[PDB]
Amino acid sequence: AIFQSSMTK
Amino acid sequence: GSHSMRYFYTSVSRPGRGEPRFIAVGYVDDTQFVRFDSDAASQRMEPRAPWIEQEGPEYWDQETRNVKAQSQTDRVDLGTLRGYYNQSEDGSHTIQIMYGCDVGPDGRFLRGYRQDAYDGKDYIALNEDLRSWTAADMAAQITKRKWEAAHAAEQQRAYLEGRCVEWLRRYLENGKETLQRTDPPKTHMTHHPISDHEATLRCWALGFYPAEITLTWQRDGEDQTQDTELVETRPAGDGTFQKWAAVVVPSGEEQRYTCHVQHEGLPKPLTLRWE
Amino acid sequence: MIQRTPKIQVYSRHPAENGKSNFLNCYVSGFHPSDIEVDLLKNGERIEKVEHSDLSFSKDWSFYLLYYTEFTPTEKDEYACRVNHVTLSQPKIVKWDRDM
Repeated sequence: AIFQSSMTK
Repeated sequence: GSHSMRYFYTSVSRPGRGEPRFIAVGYVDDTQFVRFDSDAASQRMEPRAPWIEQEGPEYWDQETRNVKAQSQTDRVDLGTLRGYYNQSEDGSHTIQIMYGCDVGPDGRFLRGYRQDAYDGKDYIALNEDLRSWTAADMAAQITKRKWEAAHAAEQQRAYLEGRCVEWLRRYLENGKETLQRTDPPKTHMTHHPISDHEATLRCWALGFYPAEITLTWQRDGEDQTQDTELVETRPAGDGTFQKWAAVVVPSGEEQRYTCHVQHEGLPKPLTLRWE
Repeated sequence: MIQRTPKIQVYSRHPAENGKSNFLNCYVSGFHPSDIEVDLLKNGERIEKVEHSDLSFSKDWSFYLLYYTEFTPTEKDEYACRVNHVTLSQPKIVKWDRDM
């Protein structure tokens, strides 16, 4: 399903 | 043939109007199957298609958990970019994120991508190779240097080529009756006098799936791409799609103009013409 | 601060047929920012119960939305879509031309 490791910008 | 799973995230700051709105939607090719709405009451990833409902509670706990975390990150990101661009806390800005994977007939990883945008403009995208990023400007460059040092591309990759396709194959199988079918377009034609001297021919195409389709008009075997009206492909709303192409012709030539339908859902192209 | 006007299309799900229940559609797309007011109209007036699809966007980043409500055509009734966007000097009114 969805990605679980998006990092802050 | 080819298949894809795409997720779309939209966050919009709302100064004074409370915290930012976060909306998420999952698509398997032309079919939406899930969504999340920071404003709704559920506060759970919600199903948007029959075939996906069969996933059990732990699937939904996982998606809600991972989506909440994703919206928290985009919320801080929203205030971070405001700074990178020296904007005031007065306006509302937006962050859009889209990523997904493509597989071919054998369900083997084909292509993978991820791109982020700020206020409708490109911000940072993952390169075709899934190893480096492409920043749109100096603000995006700050994010890039950081993501390269934190090895962000590697985590994105392991997912695009791994779980992304794993889940796409499971989705393409659990919802075959919806996802793998190909609804051909039910054609038909209409004529509308414009004048005793001219008239309009509109080539229709309703209830087709996937959305991919091409309607083209021809002058005795010659295509005319510059005197023909054509609207954007649209959703009928029941899961299928529709589209029409028009042309304006003299009072005496409605047998010199042929419209051709082309959709993977039909063995042979159609060649409609008035009568 | 990129501002893009929406394309509006008003149409029915199924081929129009008097007495035969159907769905009225308003398909707005290509606009930005996300904000957007959309109403479906029944003889100048506004149809109360109108649902809409979930906010999504195309690859050029523009948003698109679908509004829809149940309705049964009648030779007499006039239906139309009313869209308002910061990109509009005023509300844009597209009337449903069934035949088309």
